[PDB]
Amino acid sequence: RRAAPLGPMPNEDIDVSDLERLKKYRSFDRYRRRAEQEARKPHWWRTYREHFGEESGPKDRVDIGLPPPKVSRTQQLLERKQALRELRANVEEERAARLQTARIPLEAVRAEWERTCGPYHKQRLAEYCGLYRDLFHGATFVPRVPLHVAYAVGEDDLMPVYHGNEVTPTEAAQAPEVTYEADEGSLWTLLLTNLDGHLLEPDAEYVHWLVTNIPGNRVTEGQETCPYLPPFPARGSGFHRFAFLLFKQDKRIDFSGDTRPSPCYQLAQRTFHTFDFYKKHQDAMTPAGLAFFQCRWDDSVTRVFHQLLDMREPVFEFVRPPPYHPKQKRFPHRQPLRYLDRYRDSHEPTYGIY
Amino acid sequence: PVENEAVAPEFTNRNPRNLELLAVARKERGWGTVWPSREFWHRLRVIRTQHHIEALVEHRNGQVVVSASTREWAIKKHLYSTRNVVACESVGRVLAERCLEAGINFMVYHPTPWEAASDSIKRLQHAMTEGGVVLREPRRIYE
Amino acid sequence: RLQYLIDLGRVDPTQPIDLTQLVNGRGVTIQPSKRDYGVQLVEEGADTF
Amino acid sequence: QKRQAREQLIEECMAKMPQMIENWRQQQQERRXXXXXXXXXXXX
Amino acid sequence: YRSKPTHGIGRYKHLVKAQ
Amino acid sequence: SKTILVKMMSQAGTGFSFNTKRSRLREKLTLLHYDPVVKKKVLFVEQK
Amino acid sequence: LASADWIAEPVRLKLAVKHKNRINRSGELILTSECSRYQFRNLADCLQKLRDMIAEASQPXXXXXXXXXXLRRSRIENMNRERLRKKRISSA
Amino acid sequence: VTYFSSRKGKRKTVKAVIYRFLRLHSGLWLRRKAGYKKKLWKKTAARKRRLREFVFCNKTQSKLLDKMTTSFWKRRNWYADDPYQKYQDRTNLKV
Amino acid sequence: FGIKKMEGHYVHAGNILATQRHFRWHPGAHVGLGKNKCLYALEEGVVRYTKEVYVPNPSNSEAVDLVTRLPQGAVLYKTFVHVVPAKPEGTFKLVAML
RNA sequence: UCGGAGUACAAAAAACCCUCCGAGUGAUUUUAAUCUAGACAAACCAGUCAAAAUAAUCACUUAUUGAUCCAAAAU
Ligand SMILES: [Mg+2]
Ligand SMILES: [Mg+2]
Ligand SMILES: [Mg+2]
Ligand SMILES: [Mg+2]
Ligand SMILES: [Mg+2]
Repeated sequence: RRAAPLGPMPNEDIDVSDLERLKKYRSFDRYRRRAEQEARKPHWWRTYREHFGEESGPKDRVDIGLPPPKVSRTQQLLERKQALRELRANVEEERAARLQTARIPLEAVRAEWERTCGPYHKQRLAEYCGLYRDLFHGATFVPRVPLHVAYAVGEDDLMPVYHGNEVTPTEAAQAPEVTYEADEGSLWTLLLTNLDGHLLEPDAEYVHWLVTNIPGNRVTEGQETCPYLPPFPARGSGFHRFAFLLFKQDKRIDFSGDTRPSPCYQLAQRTFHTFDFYKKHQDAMTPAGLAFFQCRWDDSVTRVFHQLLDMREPVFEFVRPPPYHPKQKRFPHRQPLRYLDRYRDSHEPTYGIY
Repeated sequence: PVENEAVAPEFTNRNPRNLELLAVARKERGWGTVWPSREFWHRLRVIRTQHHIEALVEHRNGQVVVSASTREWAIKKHLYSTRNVVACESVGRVLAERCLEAGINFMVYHPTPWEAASDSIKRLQHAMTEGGVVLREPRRIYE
Repeated sequence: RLQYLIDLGRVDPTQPIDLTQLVNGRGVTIQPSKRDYGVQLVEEGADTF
Repeated sequence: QKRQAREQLIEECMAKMPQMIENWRQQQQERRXXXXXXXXXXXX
Repeated sequence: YRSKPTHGIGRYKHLVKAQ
Repeated sequence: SKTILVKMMSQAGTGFSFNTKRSRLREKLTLLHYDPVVKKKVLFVEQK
Repeated sequence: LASADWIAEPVRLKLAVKHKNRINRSGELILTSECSRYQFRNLADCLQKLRDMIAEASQPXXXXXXXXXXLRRSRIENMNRERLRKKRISSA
Repeated sequence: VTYFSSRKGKRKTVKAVIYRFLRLHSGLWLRRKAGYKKKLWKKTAARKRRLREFVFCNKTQSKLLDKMTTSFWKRRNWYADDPYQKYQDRTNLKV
Repeated sequence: FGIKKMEGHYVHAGNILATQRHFRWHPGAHVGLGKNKCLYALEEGVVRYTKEVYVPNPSNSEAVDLVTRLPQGAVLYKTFVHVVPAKPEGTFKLVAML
């Protein structure tokens, strides 16, 4: 009983008649490539992708963006072309190349990456750690604006927040320094959200520090709704993730329901859903910049719960399911003696009536 | 007591990056008919075109995490002759700093026998070594 | 079992206790012919005692 | 006495580990090059 | 597997003739 | 040709391995093997 | 820990050092044993974890040897967050 | 089997059962795995493991064995030091 | 020889999926290979079968040379077995509140 | 007695004084370890895989082999 192929059958296209006249890949490599090409299309038969959770596959992106920066095509193409003509033309450069000594001014690279497709790397990095899942839930924004966060670790020291990097609450005890650039017609609201680590409510998060109505680059001038509360992970569960977000507001918004007490160390007082808070102010607030860090329990955190929240310190563990053993048999056949100790309740001789 | 004092027994850690850092997570053991070993959390994927060197960092979801490409105007404009050994080293350091920026210290590299011997890749590997990035992903915990 | 036997006053703690007494309370059974060299002690009621 | 005799057997024969292993490694390494130079002298 | 729409997926040797 | 059985002796103690040697003797018998008592890699020598 | 006289002050303060994880907000040092169904062996277990802690802390000769097998990740992530911590601008 | 002795009228036991088996009190019969002293060098380490084991006998074998065995080997036993005393009872068996 | 487990069968770690004389089914994701060319479960879960691309190890010559002579449009495919892991890796529990 | 193909066309199994091929071992070096989840197979006996835990290849590769007892050996 033969069936009929549904759509294309993979190799059918090439002619078996006259194999000698067909070109080959003599290279393991070429093959590898063409192979992975075929690994990336939607085949009509059960495939790895299908079962292994490509995570929803195609998604129609709900996009709340800062609309794309508008520049002209042919202009930049020409300018670039010329810059290259200049560069290559240089003989000093080619001498530097043949003899294999050259270096790249990594800082300038940081600047230009920051300038062109860097905001996209940001995007897919946030998408990597699931920022969109837990915050805006359906949606994708592009970090048009660079957001630079940091902590002074000493008089001379600064530990910055890149997206994704790991930071200690030793450095998270103090308010962060923030740099981004705009003129002042600007109205801003910047948010620090703790995506996971909420004790009672799996679907909810903690806002440590939240600012509102920030003119231009002015940091302290912004009216703070939520004063700064240091990151407080749990001893057991390692590596919470903390997010710095930037919204552009058009008209100054004032919300007293969002406003919190000034000391505010009580944990029920910070209970938060970026979803709902943004549903509120959506028409005014447009998502802009992104930088976030990974943080796990550290000693200083012990000071928090005792000193700050009048709380006991939760400690957690990691529990892997007890191993699977088959229904015990009355007569284990052909089994190692130690089979018996598999089903052992606990280890102790138990003399029932003796 | 305190109204905040409630915790609940079992904690939800929703962040995917977690376990892979804790090393407790699942790798993909397997294949071993085929190549390369798809066992890893993170992999170094270097694609050398006749024109441009593109070195990537991969997740087994097939999604590339952090990438350094020569077609990117940033490196393209700073130095000369895209195909050169100089350029492979370049893209290497770039991806290295970009790695610590991402924060990932660990990815595995599987060169090809004839590739592993070549220079461009030797000094690629040095760019990553001196970047502070480790190849050879740390082993699993209770694998 | 020992706590039991003192509790129901089979073997009384007052006078000394050796094997013989444990026997007479029918609390234990020894078959010497079967290579039984006596009674031995275990910890089962440790906290009970 | 049996215990101390065995343990002294172990001290004595552990002190002699590196010498024996390096001797036979150098020896077999001499035999491989002796057979490679005998085959390269017999093929010419 | 003969009865499937996919039978012959792995089939190759018509592709390289080394005889 | 033939198949010989030889008893290989450890350096340290009474630990023994037991294995076959070829009658033509292409590679004569000395090994680097596992000894149980001191938990070590040693040279096992060919014996009877 | 602070109210216990039967250990000297060097021993009393050095126990708050290594064991600071199990200590409580009220100053109490908590020791736990599980295994034996008879609580006597659990008493002995705990009193022995105690004797151990006081023995090791009352040894100034304790060097606290650190294994590189479980901590290689911690050292390497320490240094790799140290290259970025290394950026120097005076802040606040 | 001798179901009735000559002189005692009793039921005799086979000795060659006893020399090679062991009865727990649960009824599980325990045995060596055959050929474990046999041609070692010729065998893979894996096999060697599988042989050096002690193993259990299926119901058929057990019943059979019981028939060739009198009461006296079915009695309860407390040996000092007994390696196997740990094993004699059944735990958690739900049938 | 033959295929011991089927699509959609639930498995535990170590159960054998298939056994073969020549490679017919290759191990896919989460399926460990024995030296007798057996396929067994490395992780508890569901068994999935799938046809996928064949990209041989360069250490294997014959394989390599099979790749070498192929026409430039076409790719080799083989059948695989995998396990979709069911039980999560682990869980976080509250041990003590100090 | 053991193994490959057909007989047995697609999971398994399957006889014949059925059809055809083989085995009673070579060749090496890299001496291929302890300990244990879960399995295959199976009347029994034997046979096979094998994660975590501690420190063998090539010859179609599949076959290269015998249980108790009894003897000789030492650990
Ligand atoms: Mg009795
Ligand atoms: Mg012989
Ligand atoms: Mg057939
Ligand atoms: Mg079966
Ligand atoms: Mg292993």
